[PDB]
Amino acid sequence: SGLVPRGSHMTPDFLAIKVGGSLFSRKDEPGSLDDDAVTRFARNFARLAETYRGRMVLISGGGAFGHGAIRDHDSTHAFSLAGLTEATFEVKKRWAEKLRGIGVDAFPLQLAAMCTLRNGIPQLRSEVLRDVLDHGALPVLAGDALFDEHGKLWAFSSDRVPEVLLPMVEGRLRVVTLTDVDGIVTDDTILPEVDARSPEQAYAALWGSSEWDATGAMHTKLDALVTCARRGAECFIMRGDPGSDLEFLTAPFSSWPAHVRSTRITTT
Amino acid sequence: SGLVPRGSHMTPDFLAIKVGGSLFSRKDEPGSLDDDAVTRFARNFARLAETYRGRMVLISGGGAFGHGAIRDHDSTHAFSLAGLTEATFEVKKRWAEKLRGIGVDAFPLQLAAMCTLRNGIPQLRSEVLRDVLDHGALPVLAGDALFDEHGKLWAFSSDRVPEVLLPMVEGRLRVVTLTDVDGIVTDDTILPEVDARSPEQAYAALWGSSEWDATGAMHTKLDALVTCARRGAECFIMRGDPGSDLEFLTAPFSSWPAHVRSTRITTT
Ligand SMILES: Nc1ncnc2c1ncn2[C@@H]1O[C@H](COP(=O)(O)OP(=O)(O)NP(=O)(O)O)[C@@H](O)[C@H]1O
Ligand SMILES: Nc1ncnc2c1ncn2[C@@H]1O[C@H](COP(=O)(O)OP(=O)(O)NP(=O)(O)O)[C@@H](O)[C@H]1O
Ligand SMILES: C[C@@H]1O[C@@H]1P(=O)(O)O
Ligand SMILES: C[C@@H]1O[C@@H]1P(=O)(O)O
Ligand SMILES: [Mg+2]
Ligand SMILES: [Mg+2]
Repeated sequence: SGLVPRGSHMTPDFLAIKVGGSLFSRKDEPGSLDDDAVTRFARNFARLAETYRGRMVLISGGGAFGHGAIRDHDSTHAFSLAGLTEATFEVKKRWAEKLRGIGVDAFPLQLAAMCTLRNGIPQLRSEVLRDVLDHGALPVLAGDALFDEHGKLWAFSSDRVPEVLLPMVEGRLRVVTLTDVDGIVTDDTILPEVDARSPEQAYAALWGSSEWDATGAMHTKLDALVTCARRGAECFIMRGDPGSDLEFLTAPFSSWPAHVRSTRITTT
Repeated sequence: SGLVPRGSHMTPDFLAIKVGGSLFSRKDEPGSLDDDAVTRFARNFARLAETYRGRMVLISGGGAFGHGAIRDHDSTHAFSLAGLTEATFEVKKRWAEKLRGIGVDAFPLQLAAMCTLRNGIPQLRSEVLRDVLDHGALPVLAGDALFDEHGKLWAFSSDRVPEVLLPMVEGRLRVVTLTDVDGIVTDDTILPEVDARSPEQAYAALWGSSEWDATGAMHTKLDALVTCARRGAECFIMRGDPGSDLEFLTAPFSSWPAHVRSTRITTT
């Protein structure tokens, strides 16, 4: 409804943290979950969750489950994808279950029950997300199989979940996507800043996976964050490490500790 | 929006079928699921689902999972109940997974992501249910842990899920609750008909469980169906049997086969 001050000096009002599947699950290993990694990440997320109570969502990568359930679905019945919803709910559960164990009010929410696709733009269609946050709880979210306006299912990566927050979050949204690289690498060298109004050089730098990636690797990652940033968010691609202290993610970007490697995406 | 003809001669426009946990899961046995029973029920539900495409929901009892996750939760943190949502999602998955296997477009939906409690009346708060049905799909639903307006979680039985349909379904709603008795037994003898405007004798007949029931056994069953029936639904309590042919549930109650035992609840 109003003028929002934004800048490297300002403190974010909302944290959307997305953790890559690959950081806790081996894609090509059915059912796999590094519990040690989950435990230790969960412990760092929980400290953030207490600071940002009702002002945070944790978004989980699909790992073996999500990439698995897309791999296997028959392409000739769009509806076989429905397995993906059951698959990514499994990962939300693991996080919530773990986070509650160390005192976080973590509640898993099924995105497919809350959000549809309407001309390719994901539409929040449930008031429950806003309510859970208002209650001071921590929504644990993930990618999903989403219905479009014609009833066809589409695989929707956890990377794009933050886009769903855009029309909902008042004030400063920060999106941090924890990944298995330090940021977008160009040339042996990571790009520190990307202007979301002209991300040309960032898109120019991406390479193709070894064919193993159902949700578009870095390209979908950049699409999502470029989309959020054009809508005001401060967005980051950085390496997730299960033991890494993340308290600085509550801090103005100006006052971030030394030698943190990231790619930041903003609409100057 | 208009005048709806209703009667024992008329054909229902919408089927809400609720199957008791006890019919496929042993409450006091953690994780248990009678696969044979699920397979065979699923097969009978699927024939209904094809007839009532986009005009049906399957509602699953919680069984070992749901009754288990309530049993175990610490009562002093209301938020421990969050386990119940992960628990009843497990059962929805099993049904959907099975139903899709024999060609049904079955999609599990998390009620807690769609519905809150507001002065004790469950409120549908997501447009997704209506949309999934409009797409011709079969929502697989269940009880859940639901947030109230103050942020406290409450255990919400599958038995009350039909109440959520009431403001949504145009025309004639039929609710069939498949259970482990033939109907409400009074006196050695089952009550054939209950007027939802004065259910006194029906409520008078209920006995207390052996203390083993977290969601109120027959009392919650009657509450839910009395609530639906006061709002126009035709409602039934009858014995679920996994091999029982259920094609007659699409038929006017007048033209139901011989010797079917049920208790019918209507607002004359
Ligand atoms: N210019 C680039 N800089 C960095 N990484 C890149 C670049 N281009 C492509 N990539 C690939 O993008 C990957 C990051 O996306 P991705 O593999 O999807 O990570 P994730 O989503 O965090 N985990 P998962 O989804 O389970 O694979 C890297 O591992 C690189 O292979
Ligand atoms: N007057 C009555 N007539 C029939 N059953 C009754 C009556 N009063 C109490 N009951 C109990 O109500 C039970 C039915 O509810 P319930 O045990 O909750 O069935 P369910 O919901 O279908 N399966 P589950 O929820 O897993 O136990 C019966 O098994 C009876 O013990
Ligand atoms: C939705 C499928 O799991 C993948 P992602 O969300 O990890 O991209
Ligand atoms: C919600 C808890 O599982 C029970 P019910 O839904 O089977 O009553
Ligand atoms: Mg990825
Ligand atoms: Mg019961």
